[PDB]
Amino acid sequence: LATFWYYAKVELVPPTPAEIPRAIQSLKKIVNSAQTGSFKQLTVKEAVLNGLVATEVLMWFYVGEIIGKRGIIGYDV
Amino acid sequence: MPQLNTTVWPTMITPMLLTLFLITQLKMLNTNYHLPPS
Amino acid sequence: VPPVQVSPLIKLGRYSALFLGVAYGATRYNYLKPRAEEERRIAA
Amino acid sequence: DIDTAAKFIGAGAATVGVAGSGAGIGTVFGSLIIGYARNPSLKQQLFSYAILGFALSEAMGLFCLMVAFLILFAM
Amino acid sequence: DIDTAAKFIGAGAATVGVAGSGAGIGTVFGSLIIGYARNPSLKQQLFSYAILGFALSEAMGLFCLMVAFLILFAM
Amino acid sequence: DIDTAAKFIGAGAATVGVAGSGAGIGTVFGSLIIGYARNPSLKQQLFSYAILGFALSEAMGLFCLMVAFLILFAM
Amino acid sequence: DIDTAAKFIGAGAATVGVAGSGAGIGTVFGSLIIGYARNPSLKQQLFSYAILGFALSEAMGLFCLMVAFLILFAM
Amino acid sequence: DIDTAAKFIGAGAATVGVAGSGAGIGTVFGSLIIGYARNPSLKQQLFSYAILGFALSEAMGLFCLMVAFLILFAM
Amino acid sequence: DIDTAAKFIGAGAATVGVAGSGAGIGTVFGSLIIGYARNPSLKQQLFSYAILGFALSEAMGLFCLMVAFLILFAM
Amino acid sequence: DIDTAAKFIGAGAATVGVAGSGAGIGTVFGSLIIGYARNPSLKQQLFSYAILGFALSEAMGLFCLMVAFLILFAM
Amino acid sequence: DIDTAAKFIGAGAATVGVAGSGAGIGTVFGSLIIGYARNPSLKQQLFSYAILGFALSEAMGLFCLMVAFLILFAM
Amino acid sequence: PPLPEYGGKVRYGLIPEEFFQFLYPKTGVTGPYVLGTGLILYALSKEIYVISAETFTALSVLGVMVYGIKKYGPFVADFADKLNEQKLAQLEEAKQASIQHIQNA
Amino acid sequence: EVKLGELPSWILMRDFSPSGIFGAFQRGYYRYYNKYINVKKGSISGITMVLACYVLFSYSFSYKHLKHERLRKY
Amino acid sequence: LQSIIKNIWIPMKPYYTKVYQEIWIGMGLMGFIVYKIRAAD
Amino acid sequence: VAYWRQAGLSYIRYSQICAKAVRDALKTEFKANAEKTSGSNVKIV
Amino acid sequence: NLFASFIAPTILGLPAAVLIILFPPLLIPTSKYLINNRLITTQQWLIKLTSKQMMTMHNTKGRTWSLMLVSLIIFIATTNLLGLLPHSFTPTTQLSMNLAMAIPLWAGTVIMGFRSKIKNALAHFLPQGTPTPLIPMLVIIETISLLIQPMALAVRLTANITAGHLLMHLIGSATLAMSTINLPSTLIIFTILILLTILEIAVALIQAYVFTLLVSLYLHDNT
Ligand SMILES: COc1nc2ccc(Br)cc2cc1[C@@H](c1ccccc1)[C@@](O)(CCN(C)C)c1cccc2ccccc12
Repeated sequence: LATFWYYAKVELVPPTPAEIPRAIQSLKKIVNSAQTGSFKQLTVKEAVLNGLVATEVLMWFYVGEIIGKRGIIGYDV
Repeated sequence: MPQLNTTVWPTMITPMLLTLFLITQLKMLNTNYHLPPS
Repeated sequence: VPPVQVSPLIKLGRYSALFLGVAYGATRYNYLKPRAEEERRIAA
Repeated sequence: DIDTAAKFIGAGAATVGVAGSGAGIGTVFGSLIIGYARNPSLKQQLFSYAILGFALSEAMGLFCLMVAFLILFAM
Repeated sequence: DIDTAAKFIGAGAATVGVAGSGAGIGTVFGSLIIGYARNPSLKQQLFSYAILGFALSEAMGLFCLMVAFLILFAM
Repeated sequence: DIDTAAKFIGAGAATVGVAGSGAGIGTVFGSLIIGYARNPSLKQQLFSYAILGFALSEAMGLFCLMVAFLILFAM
Repeated sequence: DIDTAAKFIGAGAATVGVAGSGAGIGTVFGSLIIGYARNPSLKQQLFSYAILGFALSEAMGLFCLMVAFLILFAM
Repeated sequence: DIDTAAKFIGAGAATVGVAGSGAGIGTVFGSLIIGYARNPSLKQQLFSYAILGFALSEAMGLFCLMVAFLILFAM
Repeated sequence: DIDTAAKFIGAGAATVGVAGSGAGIGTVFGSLIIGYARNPSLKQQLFSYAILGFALSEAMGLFCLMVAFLILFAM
Repeated sequence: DIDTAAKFIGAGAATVGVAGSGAGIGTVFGSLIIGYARNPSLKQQLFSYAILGFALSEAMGLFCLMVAFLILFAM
Repeated sequence: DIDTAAKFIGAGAATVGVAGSGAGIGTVFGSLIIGYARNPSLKQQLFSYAILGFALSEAMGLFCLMVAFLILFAM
Repeated sequence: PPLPEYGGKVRYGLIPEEFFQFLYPKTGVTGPYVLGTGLILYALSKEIYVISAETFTALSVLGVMVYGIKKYGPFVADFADKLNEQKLAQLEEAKQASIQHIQNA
Repeated sequence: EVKLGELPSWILMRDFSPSGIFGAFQRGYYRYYNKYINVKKGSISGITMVLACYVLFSYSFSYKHLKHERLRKY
Repeated sequence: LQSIIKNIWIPMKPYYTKVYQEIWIGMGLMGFIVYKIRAAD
Repeated sequence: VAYWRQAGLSYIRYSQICAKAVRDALKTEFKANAEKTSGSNVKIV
Repeated sequence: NLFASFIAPTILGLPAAVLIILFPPLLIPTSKYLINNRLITTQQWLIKLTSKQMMTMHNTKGRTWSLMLVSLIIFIATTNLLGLLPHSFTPTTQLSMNLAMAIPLWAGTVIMGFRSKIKNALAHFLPQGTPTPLIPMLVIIETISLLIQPMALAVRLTANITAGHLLMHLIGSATLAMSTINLPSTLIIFTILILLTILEIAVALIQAYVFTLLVSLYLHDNT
């Protein structure tokens, strides 16, 4: 109804270009975690959380995969 | 009929006996109904 | 409960992988569509 | 093959026995209607007999589905 | 040829089992007439038992159309 | 042609299912004569349960005539 | 020919549907005796039910003879 | 000769419809006992119904034996 | 040969007619117990019907055991 | 061989006559419950009618089992 | 080759005599419900007859199931 | 020791609320929900959960279950309480009486 | 205990004895039982969450069979 | 291996010895059937 | 067991209403005469 | 391919059919307390109502089985009900398990009718008011049916859960086929599957009560 739309209008929307700088900033954050090894700093509590949100965003690639072929259950042909 | 494949019968007989006769009953002996008071 | 601002890289990362999907969904759709019809034809 | 063709005749003939148990569930759930209009205070004890009569008659129909499936699939 | 033929001999001979559901529905709605003429105040309690006794007849009537289906299509 | 020959025994055996809807319409109108002798004041409401019970038993009988007219004419 | 041999088993099986209208007439004219011995003042109305009930019972029984005489002779 | 051998099946299977009458005559003469044990001063008129029922069911038991003798010899 | 084979299938499918002479003998002696427990003052006259009903339903059973021993021994 | 083959369908279909003595023993011992719920002071005379009806209905069952074991091993 | 094909038909026919016990056990427990609702102070003695009746009707049906296997497996 | 009075506040009877609060901060209110639709549509697209005959026997036994809970839940919910506040009262009552039989004595 | 640790040594720190992992289930059971079941005024969700984790197990071993019934091939 | 006596056999003592004594005589019959059925297969 | 018997009544109370109903349907030529030949006067202490 | 839901389940080469047979007792928690939670309050009530049903009809020696015949209706009614879950492997569709619950409880019932009280058990084969001249026929019935009662139990339960699952699985496949065809028909084939699931719920309990009643009635006739 309107409740799902009331929340969508904030985070289910295309991003602003002003957030791209700080987005790649965090991108450089985790890459320096790959250079020296700040991944060792991660406790399991949020470690899995970063993983789920990664699977979260990954499914966007698959719901986009099915809309690029106009088919739900596998490839139509 | 896969019920007739007698090679996996001892896989169904022994864990049943270990449940119908030892584990389910043990949990019944823990269900007691005390007599009512005066 | 008020909505929460999601982290930016995740916020565009949705649409980042989204258009990567509809593209990957376009390529393999147009890559498998021809390959299949002869396997269906040669099956006769 | 006459051997695999004769399976379909026996399997199709074996399952006729379900006509019996299909006619004994109407007697039970018909007697419950009669026996409940005469002593509607026993509603719970009659229904506890319509259940035992249901399962013990219906069981005799499935003994025909047993041979309907023992022949059709497991020789 | 005989394999695809021996199915109509087995399929048709399997849909006989719904004869028992034609007599089970008679005895059910035949006792609703006897049980209601006895206690015409329970017209809505009895009729809900007849629908129960009628539904349980299709149950044993479907066990036959299953074996009448398997023999016919999923041999 | 052992194909159309088996379509005869199919319809011929699938129509034996009507032997239920013959002995079910006997128990509906039989138990209407009994139930109406007891409470003849409800002549109208009993006869409204006979027609309902006669049709529900005859339906299960026409489904056999519908099946016998498929194995014979349709396929 | 085999069709001429299948039409005989097809007809000799359809006439088994008459076994229903033979046990369904004994339940109509058997429930007139029980229904008339109780209230013998309604003989002229219980009867006019045992004629409707007897006509709707042999009807579903003569179908299986019409089917027999439709397989055996008339295609 | 597969047809002359088929007549022994269609004529031996048509004569099982008699098992319908034989069950609708035990209902009639089992309703004459329940209806005479209640109002025995009607013995005259009850027995003239246990004959109309006996001679209307056992007529259906003869329509089967009529086709059993129509396939066995009249063909 | 093909005949001496079918003679056993016809004589077997014909003695199924006794299945209607077993449900009649059951209903007759099932009403002799109900009718005599209601009016035990008629023991000798109710039993004089349960012998007629026993002999008249079992007369339709002999008609099937006879047509069985006709295809089996006569022709 | 076709004799040793058909002698299995014969002796296999002759034993359907036991379907009679299945429902004849169910009515005798079914109405004995209704004959006893009415006049329990006759328990010795009723039960002696049930055993007579159980032994005369089952005897018709044996006559079928006797034939199936006659067209199998005797000749 | 056909000697085994006939053991799938002779065994599919022998097992339909169980239908006589699906209707018997229904009449036994359709009378334990009626008979109880009339004299509910004899529950201990009616149930002791419904079991004797359920065991004696089932004992006839299981004779068919034993001849079903004694043909399908022994000879 | 006395039992607590409430359980785990589970939503849809399948996912406990310790999950939604665990993902609420970084991903927001609709965070976990879109994960569900994100996994289901992925599952039945790559044929992880293959639609079979069991799919429609799943929805039925899940439909009857979710309807038996909604229709017969509250009745069993309190019936399990009335069995206690009866057995409780049945004790406290006799407990007081057992004083009269010793106070009068 | 985990949910606050960060080290791969924790995997080897644990007591992997026949009596060791049992005490990790018997403690994993009483931590669940005490949370959703063993409370007055508990709800049915203490059970309908066990069955939901019993279907996923009843489906996991049944996937080797359902894979022969896909309606696509890619 | 204690409390396998106390929790697991002390309760079941009056049953596994006196009441279910004839059950085991039947459970031997069953084991003979299962092996025989598997022997002819 | 009829509905009134389940409702607590007795056949005396059943008969008192059925007989009252017949008199209430009598014609005025007989209704006055029939009501006093069956009216009640006894009273409970 | 059709009887797939009845083959012994194995995951990663492990016989997972043991973690499924041992699970039903995990849904029956117990407590020494006097006033517990809603689960054990409802369960301890059902066990009270159930035990008062099967066991009231017994004498003092038959009531020593009041732990067996109650811990058996609880194990069959929980194994069947855990079979209606999707994809679940219900081990009561197995002729092996069912023959292992049927033979001991039966053999251990007639043995105590033959090892003790035998002279009385010899009188059930001959009913009370039986005339003599046809006894040599009745002896066959009361023995050959006795010798087949243990196989009546295990098959009355096997063929009723198997056929109940086969039907629900076929009617299920029907709705899948008519899904891509006229849809208002799919909703009538589906509502048949719903009435069939409400039936398979009842027959999940009825087949547990009848199994443990016929074992009770055998016991009552031997104690
Ligand atoms: C409406 O009829 C019913 N009522 C029921 C009542 C209770 C129960 Br629990 C099951 C019921 C099932 C049905 C039908 C149905 C409709 C749709 C799908 C599945 C089943 C039915 O099974 C009839 C059953 N008889 C005849 C044996 C059927 C089967 C197959 C082909 C049919 C064709 C035409 C009509 C009915 C057809």
